Amino acid sequence: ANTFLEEVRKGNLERECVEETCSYEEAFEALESSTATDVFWAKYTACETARTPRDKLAACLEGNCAEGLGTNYRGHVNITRSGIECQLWRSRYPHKPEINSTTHPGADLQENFCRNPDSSTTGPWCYTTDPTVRRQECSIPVCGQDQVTVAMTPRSEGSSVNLSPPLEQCVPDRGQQYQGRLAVTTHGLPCLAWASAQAKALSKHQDFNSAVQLVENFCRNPDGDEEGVWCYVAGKPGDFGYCDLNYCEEAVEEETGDGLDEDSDRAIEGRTATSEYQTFFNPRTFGSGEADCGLRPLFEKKSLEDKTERELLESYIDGRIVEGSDAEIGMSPWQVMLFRKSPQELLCGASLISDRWVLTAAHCLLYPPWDKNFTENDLLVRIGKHSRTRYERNIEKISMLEKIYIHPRYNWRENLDRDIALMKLKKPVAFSDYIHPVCLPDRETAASLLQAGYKGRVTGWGNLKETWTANVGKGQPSVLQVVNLPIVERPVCKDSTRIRITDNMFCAGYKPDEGKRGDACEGDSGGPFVMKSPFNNRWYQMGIVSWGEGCDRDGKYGFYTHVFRLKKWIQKVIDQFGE
Ligand SMILES: [Ca+2]
Ligand SMILES: [Ca+2]
Ligand SMILES: [Ca+2]
Ligand SMILES: [Ca+2]
Ligand SMILES: [Ca+2]
Ligand SMILES: [Ca+2]
Repeated sequence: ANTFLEEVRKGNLERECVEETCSYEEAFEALESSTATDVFWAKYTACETARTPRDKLAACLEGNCAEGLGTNYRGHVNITRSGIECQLWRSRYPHKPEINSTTHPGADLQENFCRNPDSSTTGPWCYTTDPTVRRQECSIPVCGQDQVTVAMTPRSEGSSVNLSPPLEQCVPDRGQQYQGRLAVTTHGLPCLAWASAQAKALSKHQDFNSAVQLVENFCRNPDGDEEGVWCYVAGKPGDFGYCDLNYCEEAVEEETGDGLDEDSDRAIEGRTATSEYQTFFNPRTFGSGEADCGLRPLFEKKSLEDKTERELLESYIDGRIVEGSDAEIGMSPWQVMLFRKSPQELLCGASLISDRWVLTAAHCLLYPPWDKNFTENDLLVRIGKHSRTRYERNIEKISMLEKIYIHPRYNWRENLDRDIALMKLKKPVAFSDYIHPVCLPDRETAASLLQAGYKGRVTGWGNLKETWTANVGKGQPSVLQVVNLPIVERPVCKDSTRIRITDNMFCAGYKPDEGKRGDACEGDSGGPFVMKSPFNNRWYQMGIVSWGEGCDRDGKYGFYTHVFRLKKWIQKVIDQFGE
């Protein structure tokens, strides 16, 4: 920066910049690259506190340690003060970082490592993967000293030495014959006695099993609910509440049929046996569309076989991966795009499972980290869509709703299991050949299909990836996505990620390859996992799209919430409107 004979000498970084005090033009010859000078000035903005010695400045530039407030950090440390795993700053889950290159580009926010662009006083910090914890300072070693920013106190798992373990075996029959003194709901609200007026009135009018033990006030399961035991409470009529227990991790897989012998070879097509749909709900209370659910009028009723229907056969050579293409119009009559009231913003997806009931993920209504809190007049639904940019009045309908029921056991803290939410249509949609509810299978039907070798059909518009993650380069495609996802068995599913595979979830997706990231993070928030049944000639919904692990880290599968256990729960809502 002086000694004009040194102006005959082209400036260097390590020379004029660190040790001397290089100008921006000196720094410029001293780095050439524009991004190099960008990072250079970001550091020097954060590294005036470490200008000298050269070790201080170099350690502040590199960022593999903590200097000053540590916003210059660029190391590998992905562990907070309390030890909660760091959230990737590209993934908006759990806590959506509005802080990126748009707000404070200098901090140069990395893949998963801690970052302090918004100048938190706690030192370098990272969004905690825990939804109950937004940020947290990390154990970032101080530049020039054997000191980390925070003493390492990881969140150790619960100690089993201080907890009294229950030695009761996990209750079968879904708590039908439970005898314990638990007379309060899952979260502690006490259940009324069955001798009370409302509980007795509900037992008299309902088809509650007599063999199921009807105790004074304890929550029971006389209707054969698969979600667990339950009870009614006083207040608004029809209120239902579970009473959580030591329920086993139960899946439809572990039941051995008494009619399907050991002859599993050469899958046999149904011999002129069209299944009579034994209706499970009453048409007066559940509404229309029950009997003829899940049939495309222009495809199955018109005898038109779609291109990718034959691709559901697992007998394909190695089951070659199917890429979702420009779908035919109206192949998904029950999918609904849930937009925000104003402005028109594609927020979530939902399933029109009946003529007056809509199933959507509870995440579409409440998630504390993203600050979403919805009322009745804050959302609109659009049913029968093919392209979002056009309102094709020729097919779709624009609707509002009138009531929404939140699943009581919605626990967003740990794993978003039981991601359940029901909605009632304010304006019933006139029947059409392009709109049709999808059937909800029973346990036996789902078990048969999983044992029938039919691959599922996953529908989505690609909003899942952009909602969960913020990668740039692949905007929203202009056509609907429909893919044939084979069912993944439980072992590879559990081994794929550290998130517990809860009792209400199963697997789906392709098997990933080395270097070739699959399409497991395609779809919409709150979407259904649809499958085809050659045994019933109809389509079924089995899973709800939950938070996918394929969006955060490479090579992950799809994990989705069980829905075939909802039937006994479903009645619990419709009697709230059938009284
Ligand atoms: Ca110089
Ligand atoms: Ca000089
Ligand atoms: Ca000069
Ligand atoms: Ca120079
Ligand atoms: Ca020099
Ligand atoms: Ca030197």
